[PDB]
Amino acid sequence: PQITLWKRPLVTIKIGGQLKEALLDTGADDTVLEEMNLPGRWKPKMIGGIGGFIKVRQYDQILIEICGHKAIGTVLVGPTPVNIIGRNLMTQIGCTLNF
Amino acid sequence: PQITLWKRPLVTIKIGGQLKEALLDTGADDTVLEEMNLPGRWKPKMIGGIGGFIKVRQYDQILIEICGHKAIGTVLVGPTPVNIIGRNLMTQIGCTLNF
Ligand SMILES: CC(C)CN(C[C@@H](O)[C@H](Cc1ccccc1)NC(=O)O[C@H]1CO[C@H]2OCC[C@H]21)S(=O)(=O)c1ccc(N)cc1
Repeated sequence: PQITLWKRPLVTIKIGGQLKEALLDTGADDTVLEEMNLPGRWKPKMIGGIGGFIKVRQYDQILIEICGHKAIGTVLVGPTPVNIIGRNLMTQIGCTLNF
Repeated sequence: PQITLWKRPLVTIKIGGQLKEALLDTGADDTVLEEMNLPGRWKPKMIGGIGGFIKVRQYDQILIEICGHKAIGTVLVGPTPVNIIGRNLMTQIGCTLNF
């Protein structure tokens, strides 16, 4: 599909057996989701943006389905105010910017 | 152009007569540029990102060229970690997400 940017590009995702709404975010290197209880190993990470940094948990090789498109890769989890799909997974579903 | 997302979608912009590099950021409602001198009247504003809130100078109706495409809109100036082009200007240049 084609998503215009009049409004926030929020799409439905499926991860860890849950459906959520998340932002298709070309400005995010890596996906970061709001706090959730994922199983498995993780590593601490710090990610920075406007206002400074937050601490997150980095999970590797996590399956996410994004508007019916499957993807598997790094998913960070932490106190983000919004679920963010980053470039690391957007490349896997075929997402480009066009103008 | 069609821009893939295996690298950061950085583009050359022109604002106030000066060339800069900026990030096309579909997760940003607004355009936020690093500290710079800009002609025009401005108002003090606050904007929030992943790490908290920052003070910015809001310049209205600013001419800005993005990768050869002209826009006229709001530009926020402050201590952002990177020059980001938000949806307020990406809509003006006809930018969409496609997969
Ligand atoms: C500033 C960018 C280079 C990086 N950010 C992605 C960006 O899209 C965030 C994503 C975002 C979106 C909402 C809330 C927090 C973060 N947007 C943002 O800060 O936009 C602000 C300017 O316009 C306003 O609209 C939204 C917030 C304001 S980030 O959220 O900090 C980020 C950084 C690293 C990763 N791996 C993932 C996300």
